[PDB]
Amino acid sequence: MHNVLIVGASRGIGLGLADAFLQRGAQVFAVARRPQGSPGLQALAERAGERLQAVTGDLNQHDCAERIGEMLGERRIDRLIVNAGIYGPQQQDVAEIDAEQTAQLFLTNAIAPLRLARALSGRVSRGGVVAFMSSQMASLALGLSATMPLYGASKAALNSLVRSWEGEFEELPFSLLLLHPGWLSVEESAAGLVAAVEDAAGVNACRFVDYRNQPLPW
Amino acid sequence: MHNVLIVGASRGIGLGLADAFLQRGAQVFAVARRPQGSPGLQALAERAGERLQAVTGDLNQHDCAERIGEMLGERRIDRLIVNAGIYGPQQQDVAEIDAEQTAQLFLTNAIAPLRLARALSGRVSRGGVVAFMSSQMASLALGLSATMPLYGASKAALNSLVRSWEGEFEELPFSLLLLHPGWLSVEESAAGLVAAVEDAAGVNACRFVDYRNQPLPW
Ligand code: NA
Ligand code: NA
Repeated sequence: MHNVLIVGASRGIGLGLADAFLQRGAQVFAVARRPQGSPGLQALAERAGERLQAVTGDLNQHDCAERIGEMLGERRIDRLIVNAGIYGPQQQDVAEIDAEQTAQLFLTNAIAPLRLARALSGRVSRGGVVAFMSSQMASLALGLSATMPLYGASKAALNSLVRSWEGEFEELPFSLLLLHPGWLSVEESAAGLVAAVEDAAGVNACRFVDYRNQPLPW
Repeated sequence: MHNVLIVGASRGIGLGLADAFLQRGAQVFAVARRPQGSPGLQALAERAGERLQAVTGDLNQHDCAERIGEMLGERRIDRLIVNAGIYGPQQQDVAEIDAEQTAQLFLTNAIAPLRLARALSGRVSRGGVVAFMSSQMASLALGLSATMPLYGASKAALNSLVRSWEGEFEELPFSLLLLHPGWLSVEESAAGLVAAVEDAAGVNACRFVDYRNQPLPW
């Protein structure tokens, strides 16, 4: 029984990831801003009982790792998954975006995910996996982000920070994944990403992969 | 006689680029926050006479394209070079950076450069070149940004936005360059980048290159 921490597990792929890991026999620690006000998560929690724990926690708060920390207690994290991404302004227009919006977009999509993962890094199992929800829109080589440039740039920044983190170690103590979930049901996506996550266990590599475990170019 | 616009031309590579293009026989329009308080630019201006025009202009202001616009008049831009770039916080620490700092770093290094270039795009000659000062630190493949992750991420975001812009056209109307200046004197770097810029003229390609016109991987 591996311990899996999902930050952003209230709805969508996050909730799907929690279900997919539960089905693989993991102990799952689900973090969300308002866990009680997600009917999906609550119902998932009440099926399988103690094996899914809901935790209040906002990635954007500076006390987030501490709240997760005291809650975990002594147990180590085998799989850490940071799923907290926003689109940015609807218009995705560089001419219209203000400072507040810029701060929010890059804090939420890039900076805060690294802040959390670094704070918890000491508690992740050696040969475990730390994975971040990214996007194919982050890929410079693919250059597919014309219709949502600000979103794609926020995710390129995420990818950059994660590659930079890998650059700090002589050898990685765990794997660093950047995940493209696809756009395809939530269940198909989640099942695939879990497979991709589990494939990286014990390899201690930095990879950018989709829900099929295919390498995306940077 | 080609018209060359350099945004950020008071000091460093910017000033070097202005000199390098002047020596190749161009009409050069230099923009800077404080043109009068740069002894280099003033002395460069006085040597070339009318062939170098200094203009007050801050890339981060929303009226910047308008000020450049009225000043150019009807003249088309053959080469547009956006030379902006700040380091970000000294500590380069995701755990310490606030909203103000985040806004400033991504506005300055990524968003404002695209805002300006897009606003002036209509006035760039077809088969001309729009170039942005980037960094080898933007390269995910090279992964050299461990010691300055926020800087590198800001530049990866720049690269992303430029690739996204390329993605809007069926075929590019001009070249989109991302330049690594290579830290080597200002004159050697500037001469090389000018060669790289001029090599892209008439090709209408998106390229990430250094001062030797060598491709950097994304
Ligand atoms: Na926003
Ligand atoms: Na420095």
